[PDB]
Parts: sequence; C-alpha cells; structure tokens
Amino acid sequence: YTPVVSHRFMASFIFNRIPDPLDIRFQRISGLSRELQVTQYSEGGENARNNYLAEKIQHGTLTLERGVMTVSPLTWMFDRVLSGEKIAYADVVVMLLNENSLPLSSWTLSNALPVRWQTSDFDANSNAILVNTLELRYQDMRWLGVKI
Amino acid sequence: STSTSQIAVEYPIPVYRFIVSVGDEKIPFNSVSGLDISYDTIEYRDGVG
Repeated sequence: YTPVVSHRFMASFIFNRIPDPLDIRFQRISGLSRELQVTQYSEGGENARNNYLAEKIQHGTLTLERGVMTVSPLTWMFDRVLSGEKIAYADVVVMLLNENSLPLSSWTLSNALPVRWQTSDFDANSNAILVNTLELRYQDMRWLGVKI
Repeated sequence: STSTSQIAVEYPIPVYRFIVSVGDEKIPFNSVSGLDISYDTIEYRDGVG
C-alpha cells in the first residue's frame, strides 16, 4: 500500500523483566539488519552457474544516540556494565508510531549486551547538542506486527 | 495641545542628531550603521517528537 515515514519511533528497555518507560526519547536508531552468511562452492564441470551454500545468520549491531539528559535507569545500566561490575542483559523494544501514537510494527531485541558508549566531543567553536552515541549488541530479533 | 515636556517623554527620537566618541576623542561622523546583537540557534528533535 503506501509507505511510512521514519521520524516517529520510541525504544523502551527491559532491565531484568522490569520495563523502563523513562528513556523513550532518542535522536536516531540504527535500523535493524540481519544477514545469512553464504559460502560459495564451485564444483566440477559446472562452470557456468554458481552454487551457494547457506551458513549461520549474522545479526547487525544496534546503535542509538540521544541528547545527554539527567541520569536515568538506562544510564545507570551502561555505567554498571562498562565499569566492570556486572555483565547483564537488557531487552530492547523498538517500535514505529502512527499518527495517533499507536505502534505500527515493533522489533523486540532479546538479550542485548551493551557494548560501547561514546559521547560527542566538546568544542568551544561550534554550537551543537552533546549526544550519547551508545551502541549495544543483540543476539536475536523478533519482528512483530503489521507494516514491518 | 501637548507641551514640549510631554514630547520629550512620549514621542520617539530621530536619527539625524548623534555624537560618536572613539576612545577619548570626539570625531564627527556622517553615518554609523551595522551594530547589532545576534545569536545562532540550536535545534534538537527526538523520537516521539
């Protein structure tokens, strides 16, 4: 039918089956890619058409940046795991939104491990928002709804 | 019938009579222009809007 636009979205986190509804305001989210790795096997007298053998599926890496805000249960989670205290998992629910703020489709990203966390640079010469480019690696992705 | 003391407190003031003082000197100029106070703007938009 008709396509949808890419500037309404919210992403909520699930810290140990306890939802996190304070941290849904993000600047951008990376867009979710998955890829089936493929080993090409060429053989014998068949030298006019390829022959591709499937392999394991390689999921992408989810980056999402936000303006730096007051400290929140999202920020206490990344600071806990990137200071070497506790390696813990967090589930991410990324959903599109309608005009009536209803979800079109949602991606649930099970057991996403927070990998890196990077702020923007200070500079005195230009005016811009300090952002928090924080990037986390998920190990499964289960698309759910209508209008994928 | 307004007086000349109400004109000096209500009526606006015209450009054609001004004095410029450069440092400690007084130099009579013809036209001074281009002084202003400007700022740039930072926008931030996120997600839910």
